[PDB]
Amino acid sequence: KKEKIDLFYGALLADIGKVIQRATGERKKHALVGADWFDEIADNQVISDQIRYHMLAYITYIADNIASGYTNQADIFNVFGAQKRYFKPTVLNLKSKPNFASATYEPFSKGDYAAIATRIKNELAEFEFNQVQIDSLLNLFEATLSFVPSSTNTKEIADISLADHSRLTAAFALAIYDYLEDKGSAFYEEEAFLLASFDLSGIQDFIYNINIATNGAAKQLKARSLYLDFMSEYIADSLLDKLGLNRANMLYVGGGHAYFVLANTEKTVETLVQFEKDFNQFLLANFQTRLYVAFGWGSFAAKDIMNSPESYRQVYQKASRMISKKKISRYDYQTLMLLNRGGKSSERECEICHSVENLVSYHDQKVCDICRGLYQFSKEIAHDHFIITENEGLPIGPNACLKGVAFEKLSQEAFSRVYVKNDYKAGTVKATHVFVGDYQCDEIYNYAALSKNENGLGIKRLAVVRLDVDDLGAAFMAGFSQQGNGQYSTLSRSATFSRSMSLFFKVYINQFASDKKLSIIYAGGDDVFAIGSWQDIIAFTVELRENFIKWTNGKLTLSAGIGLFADKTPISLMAHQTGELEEAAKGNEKDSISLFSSDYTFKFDRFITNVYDDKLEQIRYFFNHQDERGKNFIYKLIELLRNHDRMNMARLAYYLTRLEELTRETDRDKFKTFKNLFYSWYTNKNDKDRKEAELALLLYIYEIRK
Amino acid sequence: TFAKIKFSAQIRLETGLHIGGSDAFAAIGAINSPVIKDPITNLPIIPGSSLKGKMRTLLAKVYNESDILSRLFGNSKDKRFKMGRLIFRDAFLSNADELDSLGVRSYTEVKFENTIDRITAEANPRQIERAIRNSTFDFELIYEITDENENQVEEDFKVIRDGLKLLELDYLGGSGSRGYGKVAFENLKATTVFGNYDVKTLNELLT
Amino acid sequence: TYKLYIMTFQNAHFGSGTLDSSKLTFSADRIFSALVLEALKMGKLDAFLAEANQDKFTLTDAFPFQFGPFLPKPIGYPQFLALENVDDYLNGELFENEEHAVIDTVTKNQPHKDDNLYQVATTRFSNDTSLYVIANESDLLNELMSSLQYSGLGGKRSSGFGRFELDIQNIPLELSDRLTKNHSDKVMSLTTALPVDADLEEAMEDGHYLLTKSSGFAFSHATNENYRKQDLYKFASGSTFSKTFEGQIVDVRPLDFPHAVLNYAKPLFFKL
Repeated sequence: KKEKIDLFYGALLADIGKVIQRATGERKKHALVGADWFDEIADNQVISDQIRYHMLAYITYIADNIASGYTNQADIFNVFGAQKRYFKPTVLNLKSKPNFASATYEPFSKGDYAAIATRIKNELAEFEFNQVQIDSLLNLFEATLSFVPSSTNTKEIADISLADHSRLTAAFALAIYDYLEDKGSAFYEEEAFLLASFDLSGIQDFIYNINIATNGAAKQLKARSLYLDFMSEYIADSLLDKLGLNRANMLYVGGGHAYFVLANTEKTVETLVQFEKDFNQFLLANFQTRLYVAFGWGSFAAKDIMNSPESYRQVYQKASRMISKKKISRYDYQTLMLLNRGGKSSERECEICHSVENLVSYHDQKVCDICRGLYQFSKEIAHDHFIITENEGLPIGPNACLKGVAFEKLSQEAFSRVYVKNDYKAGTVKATHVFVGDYQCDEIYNYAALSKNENGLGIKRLAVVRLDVDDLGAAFMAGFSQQGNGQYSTLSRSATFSRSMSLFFKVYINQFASDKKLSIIYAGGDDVFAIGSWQDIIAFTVELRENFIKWTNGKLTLSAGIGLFADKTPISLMAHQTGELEEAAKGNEKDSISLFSSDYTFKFDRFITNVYDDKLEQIRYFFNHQDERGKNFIYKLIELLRNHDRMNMARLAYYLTRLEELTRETDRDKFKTFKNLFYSWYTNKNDKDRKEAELALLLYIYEIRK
Repeated sequence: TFAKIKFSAQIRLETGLHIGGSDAFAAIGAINSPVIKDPITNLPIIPGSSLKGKMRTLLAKVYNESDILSRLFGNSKDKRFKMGRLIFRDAFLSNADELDSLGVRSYTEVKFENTIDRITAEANPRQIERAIRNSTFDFELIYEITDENENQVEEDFKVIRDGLKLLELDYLGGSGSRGYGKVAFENLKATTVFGNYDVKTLNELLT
Repeated sequence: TYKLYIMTFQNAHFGSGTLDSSKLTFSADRIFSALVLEALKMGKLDAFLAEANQDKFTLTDAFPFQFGPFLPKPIGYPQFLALENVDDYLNGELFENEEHAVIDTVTKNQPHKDDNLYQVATTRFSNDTSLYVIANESDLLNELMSSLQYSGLGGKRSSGFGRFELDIQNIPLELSDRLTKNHSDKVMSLTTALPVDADLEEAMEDGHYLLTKSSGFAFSHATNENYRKQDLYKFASGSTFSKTFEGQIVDVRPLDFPHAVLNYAKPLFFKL
């Protein structure tokens, strides 16, 4: 395995002299630059000797040729429906401002690369090349050598980062090493690689099995979604470390899904089937078919992926059809006879899981094993490090558990799982990064009382967002094959896409709420669920969507549903009447921010530019520079906007003209411009301005309520 | 023998029913607290749980300290009396055409209410939706004769009618301590369905 | 096998494992346990079980009935299908599910109590949709289901749910020709069945099913205590197979119990 880890480091730290050449402007080959700088930086013979000759070194040569398949790194979003940007080469900081790649950032930077090269010279010189030290050498390698271009000399669209390029060279190098250890440039036609995957069926059903009479409801939703996140990440890491591999043999772990780049070897198939059966017997022992993990793998070759429009969809369909067959054909005849033949004489039940294994109560009536473990984990969620201990409580694996330790020692562990601290800020020996969207402000019984501005103006409500991207899985299928001759849908670019959608909605959604008095319960791109105070919820959705269209170049825009709810109405009733609104928001052309009710479903374009900053700002400018017309006038304007036949246009004409002659004649002209505005957008024939005025006056009355 | 004798009434409204709702959204100038309705018909409903619990709290003041409430409305414990022999049903607003022939626009009305503070004397208006007056709903109630019932059939009919003379004196519905209930049971008869029983003396008793 | 019934509900709760969630069909051991609880009273269940243990007794879960009988989606070989559409679905273009029932959910109450808010979902059927068990025409079953007319099916049933009107009809052809129970080719269980054990090993290999877990209490008159059933995993109403199997009536009594808890899972099949 010492040859294998030397192969790993000489594949991943290969082409690190591209940064060392971009910094300080050298002339010779980046392989020689990286290997000389590496021999000056640390002590490793074989790793330096295969950073030298990669253009064990032959495995790195073939892997670099596979994972290949002056300007900055451009984007990911030059490849969708056409509308071209570039990134300023920076460091991913998980508590900082996001790097929105503006279109004018094409520049020979050369000053950021000094900081990058000195940081790699700093935190990699005094460094041990063991097997456990690969994780930081991925994780720190994401902090620095992301946002830098992979290969900029060619006139190919350099959407691929140097981090993702180098981790895929590591991936194909380990996979080639396993396949050539099975056997002992015609390698491209040989089917060596094996795009594995799984699917955890039951994620959106395991989270939302809560009742209207749950004792603590939203802590359960946060703890359950984080628990299934750590379960899919432990399935990924447990397959990769049960097998002779590691992480970076992996593309993402976002939903229940995770795409690996394992090898054929005639032994990954049998350990895949064995790990599937072992983990599903675990899920039978602790969940009783509430959720099920199905592994599917499509074998492919090196020349198959480089062709690329017609073949990557073919191997993705091959790996997904086996998942579909295993999702239909569930079990294998021994487990099911063990399931049916029971002699249980149960009398009590878990009030949440409806399961009967071992039931010691945590509250008034009764609770399960796993639900008491989630009652523990919902308090341990506020810590920073999540250790994988054997038999410590709240299990995520067969010989494993999981608990939120408060950065301590004298505890057994296997993996540490940092989540909101950076890619390297407080890393231990066995710490890997998790992306978690768990901003937390004051507790949820205070979001309905902190709606007031401490000036007594604000309605005591409590709003809930359920926003999501319009079509994620359609973009995974054919988001990148829209331009060209169906090209550009490679492994690397879909991996960079799903990282940047798992980096956006989980890291940067905290910095879109680093204020704002709301508690993002779970956020993953497939869905976001954010409960908070309504003035700050609406600003949260507006800020998130405007930053998300500053991201993505205006493609893939999202669709929100905001529901207002009173004091202490239960979160089971609250998360369902808001799912109705965000499926009514998906009930038009592309997207909508469906506000308060099942109507009021405005498109985001004829919202923020048109309601939240145009009409409400003119309503606010009228009723705050003026004294005699009050809430009675706004109430009758809302009533006339809500009824609205043609006769109400006549009654509104009479009403506004009749009140115009009832002002002070120093306030007549300000009222007259407001009269002309309201009568213009009451009778505007677009049909949209009436609805926008009605919601804008709703918002102004919700502001000024005492 | 076995029987299932059903009761029948047009249950008439003498004031307006407010029942129910799941509190969707206030909608600044619209109905706070709308009445419960049928999702297909969009007509007011008197749901069967609302009749069942209401006339078993009316009989828990007459027939209390009990066996006779327990065998007529079930009990979660008490192995004999689970689904105790009374099978309610929702009520379905029969005379809709009559309400469009007497002439009315909607089948529900909006009652305007308020609440005047004892100190400030500041109002606080409400818009409660009521199911309008002189509407009839279809009430049917299955009572279930078995052999253990055939011990004690007739004293379960001096309760049911006694449980229908009390909905005519209590309100059956939402905020009915101030109007809002006042239901009546016109054309109250009984008949036998699936089994075979004699409801001659019962139908003379239902007067 | 020979006579499709018709249940026209207009209000029904059908369980799904909670009270907060209801389902528009009801998974044949519910109607069979309804018949057993209807033949326990008017005491007749000895006749109904000596009938029911026979191979003449077939029974089948509900599928919608909108001017004609529906069948499930057969799982595999590219949500419900009318019988006219099943051959076109085995070619398969688009048969997007129309509305049969709207599943409402209403918050209820127990006034002046301390934890008193429960929420009942309800399948409200769309003024023509019925549910149609397929069973063997027999007079004992007609006396049983003509009183399940007035006892109800499924959910709360004493708060006004699940109560129907029975409208017994002959089976329309091309649906009577494909009810087989002993076939040897590509077949579909339109019940929720549970095979005999060696027959179950025969069943698992190329059977495209769901599992769906029938469970979750015993209704009795002999405990004064509610005991959980034996939590029977079964197959689905979709559930294509090859080489038609033979099911059970799985006694799921909560162990050391006075009587049996039967849980009808034996299949009537559909050829394709």
